[PDB]
Amino acid sequence: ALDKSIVVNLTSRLFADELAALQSKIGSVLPLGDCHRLQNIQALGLGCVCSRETSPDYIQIMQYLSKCTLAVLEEVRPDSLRLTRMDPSDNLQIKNVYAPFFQWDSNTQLAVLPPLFSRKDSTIVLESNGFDIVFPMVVPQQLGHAILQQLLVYHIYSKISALDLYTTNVSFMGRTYRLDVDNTDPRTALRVLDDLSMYLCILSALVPRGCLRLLTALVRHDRHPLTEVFEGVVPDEVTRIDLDQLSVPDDITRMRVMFSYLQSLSSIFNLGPRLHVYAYSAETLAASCWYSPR
Amino acid sequence: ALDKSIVVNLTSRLFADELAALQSKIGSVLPLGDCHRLQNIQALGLGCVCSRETSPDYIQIMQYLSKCTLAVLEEVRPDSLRLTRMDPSDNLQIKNVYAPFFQWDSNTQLAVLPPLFSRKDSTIVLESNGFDIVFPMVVPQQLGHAILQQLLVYHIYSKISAGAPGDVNMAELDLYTTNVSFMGRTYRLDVDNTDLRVLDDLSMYLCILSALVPRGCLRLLTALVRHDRHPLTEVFEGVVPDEVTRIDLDQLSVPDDITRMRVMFSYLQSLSSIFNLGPRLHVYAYSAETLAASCWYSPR
Amino acid sequence: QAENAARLGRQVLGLLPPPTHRVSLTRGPEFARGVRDLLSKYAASTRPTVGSLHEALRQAPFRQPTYGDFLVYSQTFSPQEPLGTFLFSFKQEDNGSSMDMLLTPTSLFMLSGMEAAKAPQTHKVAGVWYGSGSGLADFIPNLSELMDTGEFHTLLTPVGPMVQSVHSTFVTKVTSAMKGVGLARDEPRAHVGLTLPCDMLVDLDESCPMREPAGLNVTIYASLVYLRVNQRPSMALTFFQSGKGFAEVVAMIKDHFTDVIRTKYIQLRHELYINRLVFGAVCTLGTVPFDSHPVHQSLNSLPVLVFANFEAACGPWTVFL
Amino acid sequence: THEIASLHTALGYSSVIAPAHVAAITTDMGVHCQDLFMIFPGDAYQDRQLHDYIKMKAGENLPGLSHGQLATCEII
Amino acid sequence: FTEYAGAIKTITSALQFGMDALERGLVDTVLAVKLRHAPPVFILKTLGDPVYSERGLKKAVKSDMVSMFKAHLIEHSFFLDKAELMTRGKQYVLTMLSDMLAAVCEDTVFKGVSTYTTASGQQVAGVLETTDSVMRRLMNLLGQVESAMSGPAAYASYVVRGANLVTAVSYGRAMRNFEQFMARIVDHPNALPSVEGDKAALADGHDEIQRTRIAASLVKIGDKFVAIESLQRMYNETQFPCPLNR
Amino acid sequence: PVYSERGLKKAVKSDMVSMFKAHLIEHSFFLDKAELMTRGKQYVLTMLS
Amino acid sequence: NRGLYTLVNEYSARLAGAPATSTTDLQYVVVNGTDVFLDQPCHMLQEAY
Amino acid sequence: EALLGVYTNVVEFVKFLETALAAACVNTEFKDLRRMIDGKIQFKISMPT
Repeated sequence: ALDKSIVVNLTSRLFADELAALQSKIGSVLPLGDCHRLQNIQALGLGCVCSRETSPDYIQIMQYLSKCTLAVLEEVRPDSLRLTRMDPSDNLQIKNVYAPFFQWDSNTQLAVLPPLFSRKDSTIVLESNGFDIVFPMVVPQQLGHAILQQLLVYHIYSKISALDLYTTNVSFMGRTYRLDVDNTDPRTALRVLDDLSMYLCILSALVPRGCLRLLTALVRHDRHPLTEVFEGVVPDEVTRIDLDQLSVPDDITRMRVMFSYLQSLSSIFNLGPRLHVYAYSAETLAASCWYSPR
Repeated sequence: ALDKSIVVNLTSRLFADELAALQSKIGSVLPLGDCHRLQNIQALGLGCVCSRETSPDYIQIMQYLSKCTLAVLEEVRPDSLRLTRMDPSDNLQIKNVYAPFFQWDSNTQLAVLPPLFSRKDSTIVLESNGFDIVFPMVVPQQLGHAILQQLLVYHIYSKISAGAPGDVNMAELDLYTTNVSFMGRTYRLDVDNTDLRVLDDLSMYLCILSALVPRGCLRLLTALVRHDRHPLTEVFEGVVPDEVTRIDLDQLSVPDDITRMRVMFSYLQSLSSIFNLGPRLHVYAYSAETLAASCWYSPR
Repeated sequence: QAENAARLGRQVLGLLPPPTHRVSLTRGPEFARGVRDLLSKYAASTRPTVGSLHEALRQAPFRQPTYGDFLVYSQTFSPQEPLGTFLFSFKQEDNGSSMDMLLTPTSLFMLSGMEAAKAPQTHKVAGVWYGSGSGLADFIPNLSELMDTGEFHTLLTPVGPMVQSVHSTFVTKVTSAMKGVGLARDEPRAHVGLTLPCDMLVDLDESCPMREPAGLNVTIYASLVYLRVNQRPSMALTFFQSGKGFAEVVAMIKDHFTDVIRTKYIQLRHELYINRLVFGAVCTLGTVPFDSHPVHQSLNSLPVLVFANFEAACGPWTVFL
Repeated sequence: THEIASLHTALGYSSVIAPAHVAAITTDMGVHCQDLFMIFPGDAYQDRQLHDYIKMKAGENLPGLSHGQLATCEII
Repeated sequence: FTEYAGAIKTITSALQFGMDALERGLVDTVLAVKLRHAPPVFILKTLGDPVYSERGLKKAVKSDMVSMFKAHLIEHSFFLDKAELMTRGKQYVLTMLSDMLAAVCEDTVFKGVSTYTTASGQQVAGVLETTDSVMRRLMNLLGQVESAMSGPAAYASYVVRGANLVTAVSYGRAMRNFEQFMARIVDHPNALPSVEGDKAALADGHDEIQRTRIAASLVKIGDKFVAIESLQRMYNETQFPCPLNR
Repeated sequence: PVYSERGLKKAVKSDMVSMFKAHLIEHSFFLDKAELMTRGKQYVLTMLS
Repeated sequence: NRGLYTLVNEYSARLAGAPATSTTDLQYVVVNGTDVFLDQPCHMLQEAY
Repeated sequence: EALLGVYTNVVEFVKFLETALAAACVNTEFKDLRRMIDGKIQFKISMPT
């Protein structure tokens, strides 16, 4: 049948320092540019788009990540790096050594993200060859979304400033985290926001009137656990739109268009290629999964 | 080369009455929580997530179906059921026994949706094990993106009539929602308004958007003035209503507005995916007298 | 005469799905000898030959597509085609016992009715396969109203390329392909690729370079745009070839159709109909492998691209704007 | 594929290359000078009407070249 | 039949192409190993003379060498091109190419080993390489006296058989000739290393290789016999650039 | 083949034209140039070989 | 700055900083180290002629 | 009209061992080279005074 193997030639013998970090991460996922057996080291890193002196733009880096093929390491010999390949759709072992550690189980779902917490921890530099190698981060799909949710909010509220506890902290059950923003190029993260101004004001035009009248009946006295956003007071805008009388066949045409544009919001909140894990071992930290196509 | 077969064993023998209901649907598509061949009863329905004692859900089922593996009945032998495994992009055969009866045609796209109708149409209760198996609601995609919509509108006006009688006419509400037109044909669905607790979560989410979206998009327009503005956003200022543009954003403070905008996006991606992407499959041939449709399953 | 029947003893027992790997435990570790295609590194010698590697070539992957059999009026499907065109199954209501309606992209250009300068090549060619546009408009009377409320992208199910078509006077049989590489009927051991007219295809990745990564995959996308010309609703179908992934091309298609968004939405400062807001849809016509060269052709002229090793994998219609 | 282990036995240097025979000059020794407008495009004068004037007085543009592959000069 | 047997010819000619595109890989990478360790003449020549390094590399001695790296590059570079315009001519090349020859450190462990030999038992010193344009120049100025050499017909084996495999599996090392290494320590101790006895252990099986008849070009330079090979035929039949052209 | 081993780029063709000029001016009517040189027969032989 | 024996070993195998392109219209810097064979004796000697 | 011949190149392979380049090398056939990690050669130099 099909083989999958990439062995990487390298022009200098690696030091014992940098080999100890590579021996630590023997099971890891890093993307690379071309589909061949032999390969130069300048394609193995994710740092062809994310270098130090270049200001990184994590949306464009994540935009970069869906293009490339993904690969898993097998051995780290002191001359040649040896990797295995991931093709849709193939079952394969994957092992998480990833440093901001989360816990998985059987029947979980994953995604691949650029490093958004600690670049210095998740990237090792190679002083022997002069080229650095950048590792992406694998995240379950709930936090896979919820970090991108915060980074889109952040570029909204850095432009208005032309403080940090509300904008830079990704929330999760049990833990809070710090996003890495010191030097970010907003221009590729703002074109996504440029399309968000397109979808969101169209959705403000076709608003169902009955579903506005539902909140005027709800949030004044009927208090629920998931309506604490409004804090018990109606917004001033919602009283203005509900002056019209209700009729069913107006909203039937509206709610289908409300339905059809939420089909489009998949395309702007996309992750990378997804990973549907069926079996995960706990104490071994190995797993098994099939790589999804883009 | 590869072998696939899913054989579920039981603890107690079946009754003679319950065997005729499983022989009624000898072809179907069950969900199945595990990939291995030997398995216990508690996963092969929707009884693992949805039950009578628990509150009925829509979204936690729709989170479950895309994560779950599908399987097809081949032969029912007491007590050991015999399912067949579904593969990514595999050709197999389906008989279409689902209550109520929607008509299948070839070259339609099958969309697996959770059952939101009455109990006796959906499930078959196994009295020997005391566990409920639940067959999913297999509906073509254009119906499945429309059979949900008119009911979800109907659930909203049920909440308005229970709070205030004068705003909703029942004859206006019933005639426009429970009658569904598709393929030139009509379908009068079972309303079950005898007491729709399935769609209460979606009735919460779409409304919380509908107040926060026009509050949201005003701040997102004014914050993005550039010399490098994308030129299509100049056009869409004419689309927003004029009443929307007259919000005084000074009333909500900055610590309130960060909570709103994170609430703004976090519902959007959780609500978009549960309309969009479930286990969805194609059918290339159909025969009405045999009621057998050859299919093939496309994951994601 | 049984020698002819002995041929079917060879070919049918030679061409089967591979059986399930099931060996009883009392035989022992013989089952490891029954695993050959998972072995993927064959030994080489100083002078290797076919007799050294005839076992190596014998294991091959299992590839068999699923065909579609359509019974079409001979008026709608034009009787001569280049045997690799793309198709569509339009569906309104089962009125007959078995009659089906199929749309080539040259035919859907005729139901559209757009201006000549949008596609300056196919307008001459699609004007001679058919009449003035009323030969096909008689079957769908709702082509004015299917464009207003925007239901036309919900009624097309993309099928794939042709394989075979036996033509009669009134009824034309069409054998289409799904799931991948359709086997060519007339030429043995050949494979039918997907052919598009050069006018309808719009490439997406094109650079000076002024670097993009390689891959194994590039995905042809279908598009279909609702617009208005001469104050009359009409559609516009374009194709795309890109391997950028779905998160980029939706933003890239918006830059291609910028002017079409602008010239329409000047109208709705006056009249705002919620039925009019729906604009376009994008399907996924299946993957193409990387670095296959699309080869130009010429037919009658009409330049037609071709894609070797095409495989089809249909997707939903998602409404972009 | 085929893999090679190659070592160097000699302590001292065992291989000596040399310039032997001149064949061609490709540099062409042209007196074109390098344009610093291209290297540092961001830095510009305060009056943007005047910076478009000095740029007019200095200046892919060549479709052909006769004597050879042209070479840049500097100014110190 | 002629479609079948015309198909077995194609796949062999695709696969004879497979092996013989890998034998070019040897001649590429071996020549690529040499050029990584090949400094030019003007750097190495003044390091060849020991008369400056007798006093040590002091602060002043490094500076005086630098003026001789400078002066040798200005004059004697492109040495074959200057020879056409000099009155001396043929002697000037013959001195300078021999001055290249004596600058090479020939210190090799295998120097006593019997290896590639000429006719009549004389000894090959080394191999120079040119391009095709320079090869006809040096062939005119210098005679090709033998045009024949002997050499090894096959490679030599090295297998990890025997007690090498015990240390390979259990430990992580593989001894070079463990049976030759074992008898020196425990079986035949306290013997000083004698060259005429060590050479049989230093031969490492490069003796007992069957000799053969190799066709190549030779030349006579002083006391040393040099072989001349220009590799453009293995590079310009495949239309790749040559690494000799710098 | 040492000249066009890269492919006939725009930098190679001008090197190949500038040698058309320098060979037509210097070495043409080579049997007429050899009637006055000091070397003589070497100039004919290294032209004709 | 290091010892000259190390600089001889580094002269052949390490294509040093800021090289010039070949066979292309203007003097660009080459970043693709797969092909270019240039040897520049201008760093070790620190001169200009 | 007529075919007058089908003329085809034949690639004569050139073994590395039968080049005269291989006098500059020592060639040993080594069976399992993927198994080896590192090779190592040790010199001992005595220097009398």
